[PDB]
Amino acid sequence: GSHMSNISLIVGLGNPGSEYAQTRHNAGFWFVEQLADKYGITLKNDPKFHGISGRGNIEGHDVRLLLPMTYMNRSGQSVVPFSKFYQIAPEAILIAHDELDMNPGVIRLKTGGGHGGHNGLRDIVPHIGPNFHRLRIGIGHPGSKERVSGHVLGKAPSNEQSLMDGAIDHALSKVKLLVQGQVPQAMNQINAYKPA
Ligand SMILES: [Cl-]
Ligand SMILES: [Cl-]
Ligand SMILES: [Cl-]
Repeated sequence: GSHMSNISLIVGLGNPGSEYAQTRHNAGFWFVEQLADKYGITLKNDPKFHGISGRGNIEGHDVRLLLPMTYMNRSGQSVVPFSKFYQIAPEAILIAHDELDMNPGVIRLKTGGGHGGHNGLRDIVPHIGPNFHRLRIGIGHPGSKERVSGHVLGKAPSNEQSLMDGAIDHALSKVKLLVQGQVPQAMNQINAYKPA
């Protein structure tokens, strides 16, 4: 199983299909795919867990990566059985996701708390509880409740995409702290990021 708050499962939330790959609601996929490339973790088809998953070494630690292929609002139908089968406690899970309540170029590491209206997190918290870690990738304010769908399923303009990409790059540099269980120092170093 997992060991204490050494992160050993990193989930990226998003929707499958080329038509969703560049949308804001796939920010978690972007992070996890970049992380996988950084450390040479193969992301391969995982039909038993309704996902694409990988396993490999990050900085001396055995870590699994998971992209649910369920569609966003059914993400728990991948995350929950995956984490149960491998006996990964929530305290050893990091879930990367788009955050409507933060600006593009803002990124934060959070432990615990609610879904904040996120329809992927809403499918996960009921089953494993709230005590997993989150990489909240700011995607900006949607401007109204009605324009939320159009915002998260939007492809960001290049300025906003640059701001998100720089924040995600910063977070990739701090995963070494997370897999080593240095969650407080990672929180300090991630949350301090500024784009300019
Ligand atoms: Cl969705
Ligand atoms: Cl936060
Ligand atoms: Cl969160």
